[PDB]
Amino acid sequence: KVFGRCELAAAMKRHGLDNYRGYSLGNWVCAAKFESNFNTQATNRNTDGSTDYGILQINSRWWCNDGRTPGSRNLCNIPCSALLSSDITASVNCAKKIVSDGNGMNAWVAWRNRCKGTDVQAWIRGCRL
Ligand code: NA
Repeated sequence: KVFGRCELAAAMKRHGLDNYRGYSLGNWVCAAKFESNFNTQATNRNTDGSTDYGILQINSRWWCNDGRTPGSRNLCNIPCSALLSSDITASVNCAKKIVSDGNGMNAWVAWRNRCKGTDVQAWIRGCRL
């Protein structure tokens, strides 16, 4: 599924991401835009042979099982394919564990490089939330 900007902002808000670990909703929408262009089916291979899955490009190195990332963990206890669903529940629940891990949203290099410090409120501008 390719979410609309406000559609994804509403779904993240309903799933309790708004101000989760102190990150305002625009931070999450901005991260999703640059990680996946709001496409749940986005996948990208990392240099290390891990893969990133879904709207928030969650990595098989630590967070999900894809059966092809040697010596990896599955800390969200899900198959990585669950992260490609039209229903963002699994992505959001796993994102909450990642952002609680100690480095906040710096875990998402595209958030650090492209969202951090920017006017992230612009990402929820005009949305009926
Ligand atoms: Na894994």
